[PDB]
Amino acid sequence: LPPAPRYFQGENTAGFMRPVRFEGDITNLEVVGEIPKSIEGTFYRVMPEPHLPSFIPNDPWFNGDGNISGFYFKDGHVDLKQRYVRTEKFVREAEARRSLLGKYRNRYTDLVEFKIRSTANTNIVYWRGQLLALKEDSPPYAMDPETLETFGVYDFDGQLPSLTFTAHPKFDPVTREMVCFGYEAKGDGTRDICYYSFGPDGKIAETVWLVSPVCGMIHDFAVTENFVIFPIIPLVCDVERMKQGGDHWQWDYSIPMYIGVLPRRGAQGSDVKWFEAPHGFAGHVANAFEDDKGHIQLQMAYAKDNVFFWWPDANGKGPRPGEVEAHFANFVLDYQSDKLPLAEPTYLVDDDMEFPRIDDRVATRKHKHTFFCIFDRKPGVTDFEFVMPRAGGGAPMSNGLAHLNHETGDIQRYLPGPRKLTGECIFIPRNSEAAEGDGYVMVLLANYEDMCSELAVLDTKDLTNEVALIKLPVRLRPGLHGNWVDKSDVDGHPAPL
Amino acid sequence: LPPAPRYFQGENTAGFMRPVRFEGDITNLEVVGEIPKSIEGTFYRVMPEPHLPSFIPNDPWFNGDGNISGFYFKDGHVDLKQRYVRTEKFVREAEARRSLLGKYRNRYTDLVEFKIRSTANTNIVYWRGQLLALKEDSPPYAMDPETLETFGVYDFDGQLPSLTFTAHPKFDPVTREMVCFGYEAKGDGTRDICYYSFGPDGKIAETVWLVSPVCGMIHDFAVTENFVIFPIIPLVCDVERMKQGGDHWQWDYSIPMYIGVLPRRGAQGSDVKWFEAPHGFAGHVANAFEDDKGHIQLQMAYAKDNVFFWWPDANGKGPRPGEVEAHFANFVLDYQSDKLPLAEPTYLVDDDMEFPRIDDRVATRKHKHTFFCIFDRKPGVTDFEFVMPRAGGGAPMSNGLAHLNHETGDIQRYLPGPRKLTGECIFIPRNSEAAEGDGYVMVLLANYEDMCSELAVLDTKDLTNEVALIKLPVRLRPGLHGNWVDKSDVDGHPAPL
Ligand SMILES: [Co+2]
Ligand SMILES: [Co+2]
Repeated sequence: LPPAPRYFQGENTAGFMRPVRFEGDITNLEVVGEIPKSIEGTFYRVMPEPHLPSFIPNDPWFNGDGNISGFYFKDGHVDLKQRYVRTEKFVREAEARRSLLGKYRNRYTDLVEFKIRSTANTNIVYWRGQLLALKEDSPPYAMDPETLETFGVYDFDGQLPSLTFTAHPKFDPVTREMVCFGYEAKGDGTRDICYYSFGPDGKIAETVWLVSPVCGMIHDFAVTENFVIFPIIPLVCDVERMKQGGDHWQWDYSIPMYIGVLPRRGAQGSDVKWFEAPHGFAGHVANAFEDDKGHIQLQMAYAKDNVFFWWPDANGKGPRPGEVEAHFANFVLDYQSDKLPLAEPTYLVDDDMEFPRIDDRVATRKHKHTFFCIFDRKPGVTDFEFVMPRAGGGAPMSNGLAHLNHETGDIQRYLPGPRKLTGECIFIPRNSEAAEGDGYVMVLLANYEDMCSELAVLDTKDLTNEVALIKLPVRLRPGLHGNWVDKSDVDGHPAPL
Repeated sequence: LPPAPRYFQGENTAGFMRPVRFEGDITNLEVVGEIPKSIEGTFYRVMPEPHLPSFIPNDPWFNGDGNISGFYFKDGHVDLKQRYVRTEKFVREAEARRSLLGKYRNRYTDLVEFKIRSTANTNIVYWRGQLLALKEDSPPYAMDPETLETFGVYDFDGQLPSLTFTAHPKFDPVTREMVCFGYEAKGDGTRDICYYSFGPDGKIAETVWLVSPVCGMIHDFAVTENFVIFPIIPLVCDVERMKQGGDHWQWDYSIPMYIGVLPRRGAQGSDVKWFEAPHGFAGHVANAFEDDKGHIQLQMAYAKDNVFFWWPDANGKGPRPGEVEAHFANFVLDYQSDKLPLAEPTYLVDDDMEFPRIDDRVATRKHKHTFFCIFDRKPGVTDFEFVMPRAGGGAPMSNGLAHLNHETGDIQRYLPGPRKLTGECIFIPRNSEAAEGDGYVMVLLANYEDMCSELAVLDTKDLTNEVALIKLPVRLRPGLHGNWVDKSDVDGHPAPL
């Protein structure tokens, strides 16, 4: 077999990216400042963190085993609990004490036959008393919110229609439905997309099969009152390339950024309309809604070239690290229209941004606050000379958060400091009476001076100021998505505004 | 109540001394080099690590909650398991989410009445399928070797005669007895010493009550074939000073270093002889044995002033940090002699040393190999300009290990590097056929460059060279004592030579 290294080597696991791989508890975390005593609930986040050194050299950050952090808040005290998801991958490699799963999304490179290849490392959501650890090539893994015990692969009482479950389901605050989909829904390289929803009782509601114009990556999607919307990233999969040891994904300069629109309820596959936005990279959806005229306003990060530069086009053509910027775009769509091409989008701010969050109490409805990560190249904001040699590679950099008010147009910027970077933020309603976007924001910080992580707490009244700074004595390697589960919310999700 | 800080402040918890306070697992530790595949067993060590910030400012290092590390070795793989001892202190302070126990060994400063004040932080030994977490003001706490679960305060099936159990019991390799004692055996300020042993069946054998000339600290002791020996450190306890908020311990320049000698079997209290060594500090016992003439050779670290400088004499007279050196002393005693004063000891090497270990297969018998920590002030060995501002205070420094052959007089010295310091080493017999002192040595390293810990593995054939270097991604705060439990030894202790 390919030799399994006994320590981590490569830029993707160097410095702050070096895996720690701890599981357990750190209770009563050190706090500078004061955590508001009214805050009660848990911040769950997930990071890729390889448990064993890969036999693939420069294994991308996206292929690391999912490790779940939970920050449990009550009366101004906070405890950390940390535990790996017991994926099939994790368990079999642990038993073997060596890596066995090979390249990202390529089963033909695995050293043993896997039934489920999930690393469960992309998102961690709350649904009906369980956490669901998500990875878009697989079903979810279900976990205990309190202990982080892994229950196992989850199929919604045998109702799951698809081989795949998106990392970005949406939670309707009014209907209490979880709105889902999966792409490559019938296996590697398939153009099948399964759109499906579950009601708050756990029963499957919608199930609609449709066909993608290309086998392209659909990472995120958007839900409005009457429509679901699928933006396709121009990364394309050829199974025959994979069979020869090639990458699952490869960029295609020849195609638009397709944006499918399906009616949300009672449709068939042939009701989908594949609109054609100008070529570019579909980033994360902040939110979408229908305006007064019945048109879809889709707000999302959007870039003009391949953000995932490590999977270039057929001739190796693509951008370099740090070259591509994504911007906060509004796209307008009309399901009625028969004009397939779409106009260039209007942009809401000029910042290089990603990881947008809203107040999820207005998800699927008109929103007017958005919180997002920014990467500000303005001199001095990040001390690159100090940070870069300690940072390693593979992971996106964000050196502040921004709060946009869409009514006023005001932006507030939180800048943790010249030697700190941020992950994705969460928003927490102040209480169940609070106005849209009024509450607290938390965000995990990489502190390159200490080589430690910190959890910052911010009041939306003044995002520039840390109300508290929770000081972890270990590193939490840069991660992907996270969510707040408030104690006062019985189903884990906030009440509609 | 005194306010409980919400983060750690002070030299005693700064830099590398900052508590981490994690519990759990890191499996499959990164290894540079190669761990010998024949090594099978567990290295258990204990560190003081305050779980909550004290309300006492500059609480000494000795008053931190005991956290047990276990390094589990098999076929060249190693896993870390880490867990706090569930002392009464730990549990009640966890329940309260604030510190409640006050000053070192002073119940009059506690905010609540404790039954047991143990931090269980000094040593961790194996006895009859349990670990015993030791602290000399208390009985042991018993723990599971495999899971590190705390069973609770342990009293040897209700046979424990003493309120106190030494942190330095001795394990007779021939009789398989655990030889024990406790000082302050009837409570704070008592001059009662209980000497007691247990046979390998768990039944109590010896129990002898004797009287100390002063209420002085007896940290370590020594056991030979026919005698037990109690060196008394000139730190003295006055309960009335304690009732006023004062220190449990205070140095006394007016008294000798008493060395009691009792016959090991069948004695009464009045059989003890209190010999009077020249005034000085009784450090750790390497080992003691009876020679050809029936005389006791007691080999121990010995200093000429108060090593514990933070508890000075009644007028605050005492040394400064880094001033006092301890040296490897041989003392000769004769139980027959009626001459109480003893000669100045002969010294075995020149080095400033502490933490001596032998091959425990010859404990109580003549030994000819000793392994010990050294602190070499010679310029270059330690890059103090770099280390000191990152180190914090409270804990002893050691910048190498030494191996002395007592027959040949040869010394080998392991120097981890200019920016690394060491804890106490363990010795591991190569196999059950191995000669005295032939095997492997492990030692935990503080790496001030990475701010990480590392576990070094050395072959006694060449102590200057690391056979393997196990790289932890977290800090293990400097600790106290540790032990090896070999898999091939059914009762946890090696077979007599
Ligand atoms: Co995502
Ligand atoms: Co000791």
